[PDB]
Amino acid sequence: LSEAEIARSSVENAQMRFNSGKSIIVNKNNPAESFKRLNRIMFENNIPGDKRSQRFYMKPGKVAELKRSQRHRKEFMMGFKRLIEIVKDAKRKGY
Amino acid sequence: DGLRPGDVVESFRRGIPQTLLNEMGGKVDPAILSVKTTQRGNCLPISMIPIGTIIHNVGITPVGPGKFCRSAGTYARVLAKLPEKKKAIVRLQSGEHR
Amino acid sequence: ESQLLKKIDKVFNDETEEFTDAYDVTSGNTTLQTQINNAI
Amino acid sequence: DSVMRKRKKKMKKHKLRKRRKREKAERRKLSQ
Amino acid sequence: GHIIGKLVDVTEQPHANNKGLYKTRPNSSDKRVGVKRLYRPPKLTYVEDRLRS
Amino acid sequence: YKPKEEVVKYILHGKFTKNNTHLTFSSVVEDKNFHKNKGLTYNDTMLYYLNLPQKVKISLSTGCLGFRKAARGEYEAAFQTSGRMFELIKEKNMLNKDIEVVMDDFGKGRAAFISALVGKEGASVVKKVVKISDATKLKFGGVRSPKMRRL
Amino acid sequence: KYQANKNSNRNDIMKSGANPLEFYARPRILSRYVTSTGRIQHRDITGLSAKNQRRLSKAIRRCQAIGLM
Amino acid sequence: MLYELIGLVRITNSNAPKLEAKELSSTIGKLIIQNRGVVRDIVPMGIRYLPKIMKKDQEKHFRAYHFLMLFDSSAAVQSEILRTLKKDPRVIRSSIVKVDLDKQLDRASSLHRSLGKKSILELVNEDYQSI
Amino acid sequence: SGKPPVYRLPPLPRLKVKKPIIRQEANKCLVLMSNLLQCWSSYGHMSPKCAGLVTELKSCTSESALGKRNNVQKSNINYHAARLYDRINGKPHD
Amino acid sequence: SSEVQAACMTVRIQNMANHIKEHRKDFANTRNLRILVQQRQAILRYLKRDNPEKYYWTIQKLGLNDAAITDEFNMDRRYMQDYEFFGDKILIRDSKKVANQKRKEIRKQK
RNA sequence: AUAAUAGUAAAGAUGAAAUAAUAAUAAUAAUUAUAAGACUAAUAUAUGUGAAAAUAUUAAUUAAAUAUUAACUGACAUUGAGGGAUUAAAACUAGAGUAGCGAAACGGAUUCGAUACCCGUGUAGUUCUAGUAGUAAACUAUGAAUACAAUUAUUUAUAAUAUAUAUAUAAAUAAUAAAUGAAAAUGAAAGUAUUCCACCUGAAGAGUACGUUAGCAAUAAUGAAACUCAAAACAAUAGACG
Ligand SMILES: [Mg+2]
Ligand SMILES: [Mg+2]
Ligand SMILES: [Mg+2]
Ligand SMILES: [Mg+2]
Ligand SMILES: [Mg+2]
Ligand SMILES: [Mg+2]
Ligand SMILES: [Mg+2]
Ligand SMILES: [Mg+2]
Ligand SMILES: [Mg+2]
Ligand SMILES: [Mg+2]
Ligand SMILES: [Mg+2]
Ligand SMILES: [Mg+2]
Ligand SMILES: [Mg+2]
Ligand SMILES: [Mg+2]
Ligand SMILES: [Mg+2]
Ligand SMILES: [Mg+2]
Ligand SMILES: [Mg+2]
Ligand SMILES: [Mg+2]
Ligand SMILES: [Mg+2]
Ligand SMILES: [Mg+2]
Ligand SMILES: [Mg+2]
Ligand SMILES: [Mg+2]
Ligand SMILES: [Mg+2]
Ligand SMILES: [Mg+2]
Ligand SMILES: [Mg+2]
Repeated sequence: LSEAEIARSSVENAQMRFNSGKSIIVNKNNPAESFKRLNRIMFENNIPGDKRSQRFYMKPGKVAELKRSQRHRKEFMMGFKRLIEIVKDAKRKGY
Repeated sequence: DGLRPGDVVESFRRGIPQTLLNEMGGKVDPAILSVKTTQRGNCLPISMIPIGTIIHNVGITPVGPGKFCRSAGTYARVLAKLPEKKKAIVRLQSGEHR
Repeated sequence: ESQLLKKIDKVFNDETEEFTDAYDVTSGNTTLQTQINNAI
Repeated sequence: DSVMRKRKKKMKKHKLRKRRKREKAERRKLSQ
Repeated sequence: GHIIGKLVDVTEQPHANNKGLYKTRPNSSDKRVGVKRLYRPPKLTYVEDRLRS
Repeated sequence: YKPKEEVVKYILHGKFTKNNTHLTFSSVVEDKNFHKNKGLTYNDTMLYYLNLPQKVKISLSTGCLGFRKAARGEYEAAFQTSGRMFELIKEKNMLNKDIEVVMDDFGKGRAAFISALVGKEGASVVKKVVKISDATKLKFGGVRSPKMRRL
Repeated sequence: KYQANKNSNRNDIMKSGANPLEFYARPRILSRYVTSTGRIQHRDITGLSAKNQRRLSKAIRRCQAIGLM
Repeated sequence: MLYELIGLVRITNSNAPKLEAKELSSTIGKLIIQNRGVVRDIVPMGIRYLPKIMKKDQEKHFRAYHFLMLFDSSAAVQSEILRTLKKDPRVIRSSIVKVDLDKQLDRASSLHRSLGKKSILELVNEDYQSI
Repeated sequence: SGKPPVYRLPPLPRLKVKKPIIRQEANKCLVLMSNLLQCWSSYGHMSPKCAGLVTELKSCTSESALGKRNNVQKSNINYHAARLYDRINGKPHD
Repeated sequence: SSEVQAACMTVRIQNMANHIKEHRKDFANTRNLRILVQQRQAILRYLKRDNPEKYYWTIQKLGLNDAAITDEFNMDRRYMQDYEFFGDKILIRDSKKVANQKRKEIRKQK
């Protein structure tokens, strides 16, 4: 009927309202999968690689050159995957 | 620095004037004192000056005149306020927090 | 000013609906029917 | 040009820079 | 049976178009040359295909 | 009215750099008499709950276990330190309340840490952990990190 | 292997034709195109048109500016 | 120029979240409506939480009452309305944004054109037809 | 509708994979060990049930440590790629 | 027609010259202003070559003379100095030219 | 960086240690409070825009920019010596600021030596306002414009035939035919032609000396001759070497 009493019933809600997206609950039975998926979600955000690159400074020209090199490598690999798929299909079809 | 003939300045050492006192509903309630609290030219007690403001003509005692940072181009910065001890830390142009 | 007071009162009345956008509403036509009415 | 003539020009520019650095006093004296 | 190499002159159409504007001068399309269309292989189409689909 | 503090949760922080490993154990403290007394508004109590005060209990690095100088950034030294934390937690027996494990940058001791945590030594401390997070911190803007290392 | 994500395709209103920049005031709609920490997904993952993606990025960056994200 | 502002008005009175939102809206609407300005639409987005704690006017606010205002005014008037909004401690975050009027004079708020309805006329027509 | 576009490659000297991942199967004599270790950890070292797994290890180890190893094939995807790259690449005529 | 073109870009010139006065630092806009002014010169030179009566009628209506259309104009910093586009000197004469002008200040009895 | 709470004996760097900071408050690490300078994460391709230099945290004011149609005008166009404006980083002149990085300097390292590569402290600089100067591998090492020439694939924009995305036209990119080329290669051009501007005539001397011009200065522009020589240079081929 006053303040600070209804608050205790809402503090938990307030807490999960502010979440960074890194919150993870580990399974009681086995912890291996919890860390394993935490490891994977570290990679999917690339915070390992970017932190590694963040320790030293690189010239704007060099970062642009590196960014272009990586993009081409990714594009080339995807094109190679495509051609590999088509050759596998053609092999199956009898060609 | 920017005072020119035509601008209006006021002093609030006695305290908030009557005009604002009868305008408390539209003056103090919205806390639009900040409009006049941090304005160039007017003089306030350090109690009402927000932390970080650049100030001059700084006194030492409540019933005393300004004594510090009166020379050409001089300024001082208010750092902290201690209501319990009735003292305020005022960074001073020589660089000595007093 | 009168319109401002009335509209603000209507909008901010607790009874008046609010769209918190928590969920996606499942549920145009009236505009097209009105257009066909005023065109035919 | 290639890096051959680029190297040659670099050395000539460097030598000219050093020569003009050493003769700073004489330049100042002659130009008042 | 469409004809390739025919350009409808402005004089040919005196009547207003669908939007009621009379065409009095050739437009950007008429300026351009269409040799490629003459040498392009024709695109064969039959009404029967729509029904078959 | 009268400060009545108490412990609710425990936090274990693991920092792992290229040359050292730092493990810190702290305990979350809060006061329930705080909200019993009036004079505080709604935002006060949420500010208080949202930011839980903490006090450090056990703080050690790999230098505390006989590793000196170069050997402070290797797999084995981190492993022993992680195990040391667990047995310290065990001897302190703070397992009473669950532990939240935050994480920090890699170095080489992260692998040692999670191995000891999931190892048989820590097989009996995992039971008091529910939530795990990573705080490996990054820089959206810039502070002009040092130059290359022309090694 | 051929598992497609056409469920998204039918449910991403962003590719339906709607202007992304309009949705800057609805955090949730953009919330499904940000990763756990808010990083904007690359064009490959989102799969939108170049113009739609660029407008979506502007919308989310703006939405961050007003502070809804 | 048609303008559209997102307001994030602080709520110290948790009992009356609309109260200080009501007062702030009345004040700045007053400022705009005497100032050769027309208010187009005001509608609230509700009591929602800030994504991260923001420390404004000596308070680490966690939640604010988000509300909408669509109005027309001159560039000078709107700039100074923004100035009043920033300086005032009753609002912790604000951001105006214009709406292009070169194609259509009547344009609804972002949250409405996000939906199927595209203009105020559509809103009223739907209201009348459904009721 | 607007699916991601297809990216081709410039003409290449050849199409091949460095170290193709050819299918292979474990001996399962190591798997037998893994199961036996699990039984030892849970039931107890050389526990009765583990004894059955113990005998399985004995059978898989008696003749070879990794048991009989066979079914060691190689992937000929490089052969097919080199065989029909000249046709599948879609290069412009001469 | 040339006169209508000149009048239209005259309005544009006035407006965006006012902008340039307001924003001294912008340089791309200054480039557009110079280009547009030169365009007005070119069309008016044609108008002279075709219909002189309209030429003089329109240039006197806008506020320009035959001089300000035929001569080369480059929006030089000397133009902004002379005609007080901003109010302060931008170019600086060297003591050679300055002293040359100083000496040239004969103040002859005449 | 400062302060507080707890909390220990070590912390920081390196291939490894010391230079600088620890049980003199008592660090390092963790959690909080305050100030400051700088920068801008995915998006992301600098895509794209811009005359170039440049340009991606958000909102606003001003100016410019695209395609189609209608009308208008009437060869009013292209190039452009001289000239004018803008021009990265460094540099200089006043005034604010200086968190982090960091010429120089001083120390610690490796080496026989190390005037360096590695480590510490780190002044100028790096930041904002007003300026000076007008230089770069300022590069697509490729001036602008016009007419034309055979294909393919992917994106972007326009047009209603539609029934609910097939059909034609423009631009960019990528691979080519012909052509060109010393070849590597270019492939709306480095092809077929036309017009205008800038520049080249062996190497070294030398973009040096002298003169002049301009700058606060560092310097920028212009710019020779004497002595010597039968050299000098690019593409590609085959080895040897790493
Ligand atoms: Mg050359
Ligand atoms: Mg000289
Ligand atoms: Mg002398
Ligand atoms: Mg190491
Ligand atoms: Mg012209
Ligand atoms: Mg610390
Ligand atoms: Mg970015
Ligand atoms: Mg481009
Ligand atoms: Mg160009
Ligand atoms: Mg004629
Ligand atoms: Mg020209
Ligand atoms: Mg010239
Ligand atoms: Mg740059
Ligand atoms: Mg200075
Ligand atoms: Mg440093
Ligand atoms: Mg150093
Ligand atoms: Mg200049
Ligand atoms: Mg040059
Ligand atoms: Mg050929
Ligand atoms: Mg030729
Ligand atoms: Mg040639
Ligand atoms: Mg020179
Ligand atoms: Mg000889
Ligand atoms: Mg060669
Ligand atoms: Mg060999």
